[PDB]
Amino acid sequence: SYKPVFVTEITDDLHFYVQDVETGTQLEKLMENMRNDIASHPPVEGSYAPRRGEFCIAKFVDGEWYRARVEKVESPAKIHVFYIDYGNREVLPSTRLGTLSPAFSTRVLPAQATEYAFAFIQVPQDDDARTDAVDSVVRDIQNTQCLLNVEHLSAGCPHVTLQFADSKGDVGLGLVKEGLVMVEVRKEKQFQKVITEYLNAQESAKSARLNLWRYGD
Amino acid sequence: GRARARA
Repeated sequence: SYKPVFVTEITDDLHFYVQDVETGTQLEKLMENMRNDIASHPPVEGSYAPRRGEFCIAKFVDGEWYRARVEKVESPAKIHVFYIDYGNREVLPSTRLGTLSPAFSTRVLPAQATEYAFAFIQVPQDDDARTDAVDSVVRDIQNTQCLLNVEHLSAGCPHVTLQFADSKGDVGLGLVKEGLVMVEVRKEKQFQKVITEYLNAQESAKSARLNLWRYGD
Repeated sequence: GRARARA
């Protein structure tokens, strides 16, 4: 069952964050109400005190306040935050931090960004190859609605397949077809048909001498 | 505004 998601951020190690489209209006409503509350209780007159693991509000580069979590306090001028509804990280001064009121907590609405990786593909170990794959994904899916299916859990993030909204083409499989990534095989019998399809695309990418396979194998 | 889901 492929669910609609909005892809927000692509990491340098080929992970990505998504928002669930089904809860997008709930997030927007929370953000409108939180920002109305911030306007009546300006952080400048509030004296929040940032600490690691503590939630906060953080003012992003669009001049709007968002929900965040403090990850590291380097100095008063350098507080490292993670925007819990988007997945991006930022270093900011204390002038751009405030209290997250309980009315807008993750108990009221869960963190809206979830981190995933692509199922059935290996992240390239070579830096330039990895950059090529990340750049392809950023161009094709960053800040777009896609369809997502969770395939398997791992010792890290869950691994998923993504489809383009329009064509319904499998995004990860596209990378394999382009020779941008290698296939990661698994043993589960329910993945055998899809892994078979990915390996077939990989062999065709090798024959076409694309990207990873430009000079042969 | 900021790119985000349009539910």
